[PDB]
Amino acid sequence: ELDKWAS
Amino acid sequence: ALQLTQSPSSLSASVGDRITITCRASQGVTSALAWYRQKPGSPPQLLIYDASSLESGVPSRFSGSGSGTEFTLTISTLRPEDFATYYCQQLHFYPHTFGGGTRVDVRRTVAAPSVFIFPPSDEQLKSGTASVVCLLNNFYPREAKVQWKVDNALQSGNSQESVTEQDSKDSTYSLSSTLTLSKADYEKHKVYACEVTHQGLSSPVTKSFNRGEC
Amino acid sequence: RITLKESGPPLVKPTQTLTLTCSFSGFSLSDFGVGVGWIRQPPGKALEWLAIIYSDDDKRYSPSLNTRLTITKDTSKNQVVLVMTRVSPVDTATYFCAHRRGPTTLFGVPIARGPVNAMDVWGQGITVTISSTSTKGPSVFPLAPSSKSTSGGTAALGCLVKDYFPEPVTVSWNSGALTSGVHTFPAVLQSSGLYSLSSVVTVPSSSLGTQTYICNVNHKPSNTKVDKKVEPKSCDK
Repeated sequence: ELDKWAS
Repeated sequence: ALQLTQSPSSLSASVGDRITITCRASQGVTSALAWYRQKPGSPPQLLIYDASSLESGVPSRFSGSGSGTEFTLTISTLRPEDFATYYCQQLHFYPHTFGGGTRVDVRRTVAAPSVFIFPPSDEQLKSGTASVVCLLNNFYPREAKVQWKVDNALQSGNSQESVTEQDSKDSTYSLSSTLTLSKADYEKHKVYACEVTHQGLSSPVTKSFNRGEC
Repeated sequence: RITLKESGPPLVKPTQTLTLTCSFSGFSLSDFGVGVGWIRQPPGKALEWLAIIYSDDDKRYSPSLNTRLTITKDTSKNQVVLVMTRVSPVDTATYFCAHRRGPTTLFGVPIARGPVNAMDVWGQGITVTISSTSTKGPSVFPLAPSSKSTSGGTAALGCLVKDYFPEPVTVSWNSGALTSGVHTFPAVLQSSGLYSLSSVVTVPSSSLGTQTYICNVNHKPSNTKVDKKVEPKSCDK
């Protein structure tokens, strides 16, 4: 899953 | 999960030298990569964040670069306090993951290990167990391989190894390998041997004894 | 100005629940985007990420440990708690909590995310051992010098400190008079659940006939002390 600040 | 491969796993260097450690990700992590330095008995310390940003308070000798799947950490001029283990971490994907680490030790001339073997003491045998010890003394580099053979039979799963920290005097390492068997088993065989492999040795060295020869 | 400190039990038995607490100062877990995570380091191994919790109560766990981990925060007490159920000796390690910065803000407005890409401050860490082994003093056996432990004019000898729990054990030679050429290896955990280590020393083979060698072993946990004299087996001297 993408990191919290990735999107 | 995302795999991070650091290279080299171990590095030899001298004070004042320039070194570079690489980290490769199984897939793109953009710039979400951090580098840490960890000294024995202490926690990791942040050096570089976001692939190339220098953490405040960190000496300018540290620098980082790269993006995507390839990153490097560089120390322009190595300092005494820099001999430690370094780790990369990616924070682009959950779970965050770390690389396997890179240890940096003091460089010195290659020194083959002195191999010694110790059969179990009569005292231990009397207690009911048998421990055979193989000692590799003062060698360098740290990389060494030890194999146990009992009457030509390779031993697997019944030996344990231990290595000392790099000696602050001669910069060498020492390693012990202990093969444990039951008293009954020990007395059923004759030849006990530990074969050693090291860069300082032109070929594998074998040290053994024959409890059958008295 | 940021400080983190881990607290918890140093020893836990298999199947039990482990509860670790991280107490911090210098930042609020109420600050935008800030996070606190847990990372463990098993004996002689790499760092392993466990979980993280953010100011907005969002939280994530290592997938393989998802069912056994639970992380919670208490903003009022400046604490983060990590609970791990059904522990096993595989969980033995030093556990660290660490701070993760939130995005940089200008007058309260998020401008850059770069500073979130790292755990910038780590606590000292707490070592936790999981074992059902009972306290036990070690047996000390000699590693006698011989032709097969002699190189040139140098001889090797030592002591085998076997089967003890828990750590640690201290070893010295000749009441501390002998330190040169001494190597006391880190202890290894045997399959039996008991620890064991060896201490060796290199000395002139020409001294084995006159110089006495004794290793002093001390295991405070069990109030056990042993002095073992090490001499060449009758096969030699």
